[PDB]
Amino acid sequence: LICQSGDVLSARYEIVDTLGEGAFGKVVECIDHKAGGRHVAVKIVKNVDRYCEAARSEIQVLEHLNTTDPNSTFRCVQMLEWFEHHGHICIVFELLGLSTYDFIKENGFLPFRLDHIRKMAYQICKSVNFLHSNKLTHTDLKPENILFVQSDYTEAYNPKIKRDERTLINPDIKVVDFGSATYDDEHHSTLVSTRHYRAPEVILALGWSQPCDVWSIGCILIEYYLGFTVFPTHDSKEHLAMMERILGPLPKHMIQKTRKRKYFHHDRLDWDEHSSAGRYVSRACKPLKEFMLSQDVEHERLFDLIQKMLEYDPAKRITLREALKHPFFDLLK
Ligand SMILES: CN1CCCN(C)C(=O)COc2cc(ccc2OC2CCOCC2)Nc2ncnc3[nH]cc(c23)C1
Ligand code: NA
Repeated sequence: LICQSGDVLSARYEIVDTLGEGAFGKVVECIDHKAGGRHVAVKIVKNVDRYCEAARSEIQVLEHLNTTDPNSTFRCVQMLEWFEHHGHICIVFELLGLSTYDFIKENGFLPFRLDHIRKMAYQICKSVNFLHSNKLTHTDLKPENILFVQSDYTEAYNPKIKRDERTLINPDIKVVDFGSATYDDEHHSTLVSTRHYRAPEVILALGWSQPCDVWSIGCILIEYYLGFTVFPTHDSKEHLAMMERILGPLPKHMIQKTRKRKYFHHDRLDWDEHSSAGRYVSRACKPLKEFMLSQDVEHERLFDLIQKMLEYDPAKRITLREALKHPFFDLLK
């Protein structure tokens, strides 16, 4: 399929733009003429072994969540319809704006303002708690999978970076991409999450469930506050070293129980802090509170919540039901 602007799918959907393209296929914006001209997003997924399972799985999850919550009141993306189409699976969603990643990137990796982080954090927690209440774990939370509802924006010239800068009119979000979401009673893949957002119990192959999402959210929130990913590595041992730099030592029981022995020596990470890699980690990462940009109470409150989300032991990690009551959110209520 070429999906030029102007092409039509299933009579009702007129393509107006391609929003993005990947190896899986593409995401297009369409006018849905059947529904009165509403614009929608259509994920057009190649119906081949490499991509089909995630498409079919997302469709099942979202059909369930749509039955449970037909008006989409918990900040989860609303799938409107799905269909078979000439060797592709097309999944039609409400149209959303750019991802939170996209926004930060287009703004030169400047971080979000704390007031917007508070609102976005609450909405992410509310959405994922809804999944947790329904025996689901998302497993792939990251900024790319949190989309702004609207991209409309105001623009001031910012003299400190010597250019115009956009501020969103509305920081409301939806959580997207339910292709990895897993029910409690379903097969759990050994490896889940995008590497930078992956919980320690996943890395150590200790078993995972809902708490691994809370770890990912902690990772997201600190990235919103700083503008950069806090664990920038593809190496598991280095990732654990970065964790230890930011958060202190791993709990001994987790190190003792893991079968991933290659990471450890005498039940400590097998890591030379003064090697070239160790020197890099020491400069790339710092103890969590040193990342704070202010000592204002509200910054302290955010960092308290982040620390609770980045608890190593998933049995001790804050739940999203508890997170929604955290004092950081008082200013919203
Ligand atoms: C269907 N959609 C989740 C699909 C899976 N997923 C997370 C991606 O494919 C990520 O990449 C894009 C998502 C996207 C639009 C464009 C994307 O392409 C990027 C753009 C930035 O430059 C890199 C390539 N989604 C959406 N946009 C607008 N409205 C939407 N409604 C629902 C979705 C969506 C979710
Ligand atoms: Na508050």
